[PDB]
Amino acid sequence: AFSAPAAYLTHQQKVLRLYKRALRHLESWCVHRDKYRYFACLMRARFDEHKNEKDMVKATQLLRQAEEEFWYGQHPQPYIFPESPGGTSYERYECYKVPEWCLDDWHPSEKAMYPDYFAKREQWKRLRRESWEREVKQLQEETPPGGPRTEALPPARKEGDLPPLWWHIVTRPRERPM
Amino acid sequence: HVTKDMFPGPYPKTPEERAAAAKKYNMRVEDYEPYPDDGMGYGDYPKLPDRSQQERDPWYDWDHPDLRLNWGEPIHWDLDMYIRNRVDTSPTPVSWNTMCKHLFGFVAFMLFMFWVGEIYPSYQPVGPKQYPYNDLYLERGGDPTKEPEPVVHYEI
Amino acid sequence: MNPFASLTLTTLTILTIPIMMSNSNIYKTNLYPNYVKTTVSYAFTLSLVPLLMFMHTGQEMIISNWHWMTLQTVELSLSFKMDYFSVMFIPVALFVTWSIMEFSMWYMHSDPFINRFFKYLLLFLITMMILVTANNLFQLFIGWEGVGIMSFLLIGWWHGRTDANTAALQAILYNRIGDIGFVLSMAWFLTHSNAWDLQQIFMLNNECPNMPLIGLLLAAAGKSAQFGLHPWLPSAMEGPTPVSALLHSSTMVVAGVFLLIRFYPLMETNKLVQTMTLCLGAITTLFTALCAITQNDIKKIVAFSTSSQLGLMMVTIGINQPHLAFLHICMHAFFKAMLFMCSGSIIHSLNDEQDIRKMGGLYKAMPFTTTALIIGSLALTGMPYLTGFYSKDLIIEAVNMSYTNAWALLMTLIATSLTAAYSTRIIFFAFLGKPRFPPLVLINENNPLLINSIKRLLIGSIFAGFIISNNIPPMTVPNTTMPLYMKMTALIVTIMGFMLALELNNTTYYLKFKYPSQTYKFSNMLGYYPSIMHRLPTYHNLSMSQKSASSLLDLIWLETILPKTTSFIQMKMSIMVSNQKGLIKLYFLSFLITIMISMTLFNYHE
Amino acid sequence: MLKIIIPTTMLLPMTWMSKHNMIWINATVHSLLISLISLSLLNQLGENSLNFSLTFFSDSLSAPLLVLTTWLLPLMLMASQSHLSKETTTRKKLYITMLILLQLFLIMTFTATELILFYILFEATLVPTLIIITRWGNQTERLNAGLYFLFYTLAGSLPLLVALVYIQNTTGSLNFLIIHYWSHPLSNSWSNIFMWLACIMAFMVKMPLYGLHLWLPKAHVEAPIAGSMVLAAVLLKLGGYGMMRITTILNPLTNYMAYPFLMLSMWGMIMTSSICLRQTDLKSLIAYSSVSHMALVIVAIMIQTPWSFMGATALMIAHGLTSSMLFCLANTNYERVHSRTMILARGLQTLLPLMATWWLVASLTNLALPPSINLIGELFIITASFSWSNITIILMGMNMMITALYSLYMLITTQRGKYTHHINNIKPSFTRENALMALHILPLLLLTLNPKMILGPLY
Amino acid sequence: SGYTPDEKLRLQQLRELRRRWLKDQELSPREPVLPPRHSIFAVTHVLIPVWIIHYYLKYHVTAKPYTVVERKPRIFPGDTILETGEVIPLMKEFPDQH
Amino acid sequence: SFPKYKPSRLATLPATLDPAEYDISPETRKAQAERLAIRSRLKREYLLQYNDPNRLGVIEDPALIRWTYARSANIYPNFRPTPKTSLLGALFGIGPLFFWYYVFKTDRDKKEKLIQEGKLDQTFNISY
Ligand SMILES: CCCCCCCCCCCCCCCCC[C@@H](O)O[C@H](CO[C@H](O)CCCCCCCCCCCCCCC)COP(=O)(O)OCC[N+](C)(C)C
Ligand SMILES: CCCCCCCC/C=C/CCCCCCCC(=O)OC[C@H](COP(=O)(O)OCCN)OC(=O)CCCCCCC/C=C/CCCCCCCC
Ligand SMILES: CCCCCCCC/C=C\CCCCCCCC(=O)O[C@H](COC(=O)CCCCCCC/C=C/CCCCCCCC)COP(=O)(O)OCCN
Repeated sequence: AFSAPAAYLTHQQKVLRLYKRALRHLESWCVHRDKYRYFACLMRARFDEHKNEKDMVKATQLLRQAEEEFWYGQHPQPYIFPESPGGTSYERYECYKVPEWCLDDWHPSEKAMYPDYFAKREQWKRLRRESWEREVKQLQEETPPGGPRTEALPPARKEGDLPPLWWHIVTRPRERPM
Repeated sequence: HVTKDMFPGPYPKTPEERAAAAKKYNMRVEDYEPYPDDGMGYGDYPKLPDRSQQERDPWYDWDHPDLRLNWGEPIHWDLDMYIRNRVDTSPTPVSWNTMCKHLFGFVAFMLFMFWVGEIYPSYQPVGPKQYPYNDLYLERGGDPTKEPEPVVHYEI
Repeated sequence: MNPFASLTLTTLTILTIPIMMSNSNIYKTNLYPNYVKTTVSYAFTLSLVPLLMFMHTGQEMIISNWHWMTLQTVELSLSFKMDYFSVMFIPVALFVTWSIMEFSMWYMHSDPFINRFFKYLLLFLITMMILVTANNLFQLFIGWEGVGIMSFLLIGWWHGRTDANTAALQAILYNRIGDIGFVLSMAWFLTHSNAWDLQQIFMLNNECPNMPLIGLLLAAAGKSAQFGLHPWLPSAMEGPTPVSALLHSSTMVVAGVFLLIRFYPLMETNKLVQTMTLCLGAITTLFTALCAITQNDIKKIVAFSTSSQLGLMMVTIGINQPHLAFLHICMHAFFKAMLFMCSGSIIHSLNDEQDIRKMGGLYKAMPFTTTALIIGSLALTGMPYLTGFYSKDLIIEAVNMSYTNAWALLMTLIATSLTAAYSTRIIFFAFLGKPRFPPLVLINENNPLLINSIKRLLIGSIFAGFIISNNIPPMTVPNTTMPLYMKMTALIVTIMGFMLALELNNTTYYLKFKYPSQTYKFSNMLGYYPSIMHRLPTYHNLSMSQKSASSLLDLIWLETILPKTTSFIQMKMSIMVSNQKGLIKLYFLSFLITIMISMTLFNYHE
Repeated sequence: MLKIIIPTTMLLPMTWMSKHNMIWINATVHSLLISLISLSLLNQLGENSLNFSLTFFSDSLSAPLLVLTTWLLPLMLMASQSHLSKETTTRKKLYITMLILLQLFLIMTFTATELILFYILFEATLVPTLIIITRWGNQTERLNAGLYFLFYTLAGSLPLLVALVYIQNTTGSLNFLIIHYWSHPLSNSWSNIFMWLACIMAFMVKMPLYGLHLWLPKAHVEAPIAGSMVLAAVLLKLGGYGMMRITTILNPLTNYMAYPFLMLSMWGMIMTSSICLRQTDLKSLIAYSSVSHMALVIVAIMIQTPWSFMGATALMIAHGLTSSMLFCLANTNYERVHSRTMILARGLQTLLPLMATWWLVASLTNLALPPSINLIGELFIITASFSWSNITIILMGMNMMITALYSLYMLITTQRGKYTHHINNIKPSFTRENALMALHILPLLLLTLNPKMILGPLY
Repeated sequence: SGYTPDEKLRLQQLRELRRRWLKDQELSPREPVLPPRHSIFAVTHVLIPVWIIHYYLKYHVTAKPYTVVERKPRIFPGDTILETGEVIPLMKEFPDQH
Repeated sequence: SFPKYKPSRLATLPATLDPAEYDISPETRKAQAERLAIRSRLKREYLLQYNDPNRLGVIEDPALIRWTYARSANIYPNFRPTPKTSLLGALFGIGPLFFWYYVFKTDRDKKEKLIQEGKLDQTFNISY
């Protein structure tokens, strides 16, 4: 969610992700904590059995048949954390998230209430306006001629610089905005 | 600012036309394959894989998070069918053609058994209920001028 | 004038006053939910009086107060039927709504639109009262579609969540299919009986044909989520828990059953539709019960329980026991609303978690919720001298002793065992054992709103069966003579369900692991009905709607035949006519041709 | 009828002699006043129509249509003055003049006593509409749309002219009263078959009948907002009114000449409703919905029963109000984001709540929620069709479902979900837009209380 | 494994900025600067509406035929009519299977 | 070993069950890097306008415009009368019309000749 993805997953990343998925589905099957703990240790052991394999081909085939086993034996209804992409509360509070630019269309009578908040907002807007050009120039400096290669962004490097393209990351609404 | 050569055109047959088309849609020429050139009218537009929007990575940082789309990326011809309020093509635990067999078998078995139980009802070892006044002849619609046939019951 | 009519109409009238005050200053304050709750409680206590009048003298009435419009031989009037069904269902619904609104004042406290939520609940209650008291089919259709739209708006409460919008549109789609049959019934009744009111329909239909009854059956199947059109009720658990507790468990869902009960004089004259109703009900109760025993979400389990009980109501309509079916609707409201409120208190205490696999030992941590859910589970299973017992044990007795389809009877018994099993699963998983939830324990059920609402429905679930059963005239010739084994059939089946579910649940502590049976996968994925029926027809319809209707016909062939052909032909003829080289030799030569033709094929002809 | 007509004409020099900054105010005020005066034609005798004079008469069929026209003019003025702000004074006066001439032609057409005058005014409505579309249309495609709108209409209406003059030569009159009282059966001959077709096809293409409907998405989508409003609310109803009038001289031939048009209208009802499910343009969706509704009206008129005529009248009025409201709602968002694509702006309920309420109410009347008059008309037509044949319920039932589907689809796509992150120029709703929506909606709701007014002559 | 130097540094800078923004979303003690009977519910919500309805039913609705129809009251053997003072005789001397 | 999962149209093949992602060659990795680069260049172009302080309005997307144009206006220029196009057009265009004509004409003929026989149960049917 926060990190730039890479062009591909390594064998090691695939193996770790399969480890996590197998553990979570096993916990879904093994409801109770002790029984899950037992079978999770058995899983870790069966996983460690092929830990130090040097033949890449046989390691790949082990991973492949392990994925086939996981698919045949997965839980049809695994546990999902409530705010996770399948959870019962996944996007529950998206109707409460209002972008900050809406505050500029407020009537002056609405901004009469909350004077301090809006003064501090004018300060933030000044900051963004005075940082933008340095951000653009820095991004043009640090980027190869054939366009960027990944979605990674550089930090600030000078005295009063801000990390380029920061406004919509810093001014997110909230995750419980009301 | 979207000029004339930004727009879908006719089916490309020369490889240079295929290169221009793949670049116009922001694709690799190795990835870009148009629809077959029948007279359907698809033309220039690319034939993308037929996965749903539900199949995309929900943990990625999409420009349009609920649509799960990135700005400037080629859009599937059937996006509005796959918006994930709608047709889902996500892989299932049990195979299609196995879910179909089980569902059809369950329903056919239930219908067959209901027809059977219609042929072979359940009842109690009882005689038909008896009602006093010629089986309530005047009560169930009457016509009091036509002398019904005497329905008379006897004790037992 | 007799008080009976004034009070029955005032009961429904005062419910509209907080809606009128919606634009008023009270709405913008935090006093609005309490105000709506108080209004509903006053409406309940007022509706208690006509119930007393009926229970004393059997008073019934119809009120055609306002004439709306008249089409030549048909008169449409705002008319209210105030028979036994209306005066008995109004106080029950008002009581349940009062409890659920007091519960909502706590459950929905941090919602920023709690006032709108209360307004929406009230709108649903008004439309349900319209549905229930309607005397003609047009007013009943108004109430029908009104509760449909309030369901749509309340399921998609959190409108930023895509799954909520999907579930709301799904409810609308399934209901529309059901509506088709409703409209068919209306059209038949007008072109054959020349009326839409119940009175004229009863007089003129002594031998009711198949078509209007099959329309009514399609409508009831849609509204009550029967096996063809069932999947929308479990997916309607997307809405907030109070919506589920009132709209989808005890009140709106029984409308299809109530529609079939309103027309029982016509259905008792047709054995084919009775067989169809009984069979549809039997499959639905068994199937829903089967799906429920493997679900891990608590709201899904209770929703499948609701679908199963609706199927039972349909089977008791099928054996020609309309009054018995109505009694169950009243009985089931109490304890099913209470079950949903208990699940909601659990969910809120455990940080909005609904999976029972993360609910541990709450039997001690939530003592009052545990007591209430146990009593509701015992009422659901037909424990003797409880609200569930009068309604369900009589239904099983009547299904055992009637000339009925044998398969329907067997499925009903298996479903009666399934009910015990799912109830056992919830209690064993959610209240017994060791905690399985995160370590920051926020469990707290010490709020007077929650306690008072649940205690009110608890007293209901304990005593309402006895009181109601003893305070109404007998409309049913009671089964007094049956074999002892048959008499104990409901009890024997329930104990079997108890024991076997408890055995298979106790065997999950063992440190032994096996992969799932194919019957398990069938039960858990809901018979694969949503996996197939929600993908195949939708894909094919949307695909043909773009490829054939839109593109092949509008954009191509209808263009080709009329306008493009005209353009092409006129363009060709213009090019042929106008492209002359301007040489007089050629023009003059043609003039000679023309002159020769006229003096031969025109001058020789006179 | 002169009392309604002269003031409408007066509106013309009143707007040509007004100050540059008062044209909208003056036109709106006096349009509303004219609408109020017209409201007095709803008093109907019962047995017969009100015959003001030899040239004009009003009916119970006619009265609802006239009130809707006069009421639609001020709404069109409110909807226009936003996107016409940059325009010169003379061109603004010309636009208002086009709208006034259109209203004048429409009022006369509905009340003309005889067919030749009806034909002339019914055809005169083409010129201002074409000028509005092609001169003030936003897109390049407007020119093509104008040609489609003109040619489809004239190809139907010229055979009608020939048929009408022939009928007056054989009968001696085209006055509608004489036409009705001296009606005689149409024999079953090739001559009579082609007379029937020439009397029917113009009104069929105006409705539009499915398969002759291709002009409507073009013209309704490429027009400015007021052009679209008047094209959907009133101009489609010329076909229905004309057909209801003309089918009195066509019996008993209609009994079997109606079969292909009934088949086209029922199946194309299903077709256009399905098309609405896969539409990327928001105006295109509202246009096809109009087509689906008018197919229902065509069925009602072809089966020729009192219940079907009542349902057709009610559905015409209700559609006119609802379709205009939906077009105005779409235009507000278009004004914000300058694109017609439906998925461009999403989650607008978070940014504009009262406009979301207007959206919900318009979508609820579009799917004919009881007891709205949309459902009154649809239910009456469905009952008449059931009497005509019990198998029509399958088609009617299917249509009801697809309509609910695409109506709520439009609502959910535009109002729900999350807002597009990039668009930040969505300003609060203006008082003008909210008042325009309310002035569409309040009259529809008010009509439910007194259903008989929009029911028609058969009532 | 883990972040790169630039990744960690940028996350730290963005973190400081975001925490300052969240801190400054707080309200000061004055922010919402706003510019300048016991039985009353049962009488306006129950008593007034029942006055209007009972008036409406008693003098308007029941001023027309067949608008309020009550199913006729049950009569039993041994009952006494109120209007005529009739007495319906009792019911035929049961066989008395006590 | 275990029963196999076979994909279909409406339930596709999972990525971990795809033999293609376990048979990797250097050309595959170069293709993946090219795709990532294209995604990256597009992302930067979008974020430079998204974060711009002076930018007010709706960022215009040429991919969306291409989609709507291809779905509406580019369809007829790319149409050819083909055996497939013609047969499908005839079928989906006039088939249903004649089907429904046959159904309704048959039903109404039955009903009318039934009325001529004096046999329909039309009592109480005043409204039509
Ligand atoms: C895409 C949308 C376009 C708009 C739709 C327009 C619909 C127009 C269709 C007209 C409806 C029917 C027309 C005439 C009714 C019957 C037609 C004929 O086939 O019936 C038989 C007629 O017999 C034969 O069929 C003769 C007609 C065959 C020649 C016509 C060619 C039809 C081919 C289809 C071409 C498509 C026409 C539309 C162009 C777009 C009846 O037998 P008969 O009792 O003896 O004749 C009755 C007339 N009498 C009494 C004077 C004797
Ligand atoms: C009788 C007349 C009508 C009969 C039915 C004809 C076929 C109807 C086909 C409907 C086509 C509609 C296409 C557009 C729908 C919009 C897209 C859509 O809804 O997506 C599917 C959407 C999302 O899927 P979920 O699983 O809920 O997602 C959860 C996880 N995200 O789910 C749905 O709403 C699909 C609903 C389709 C229903 C089709 C099956 C119904 C069959 C009924 C036959 C039996 C009738 C009952 C008989 C009762 C006894 C008399
Ligand atoms: C935007 C597309 C709309 C297309 C509409 C086209 C169809 C219009 C209907 C037919 C048009 C011509 C009808 C003629 C006008 C009626 C006049 C009349 O009734 O006179 C008839 C004459 O009837 C004719 O002559 C008509 C013959 C047809 C000539 C023109 C053919 C044009 C194409 C005909 C088929 C198309 C009509 C339906 C197409 C609908 C659009 C798809 C009888 O008079 P007598 O000559 O005296 O006969 C008795 C004394 N012996």
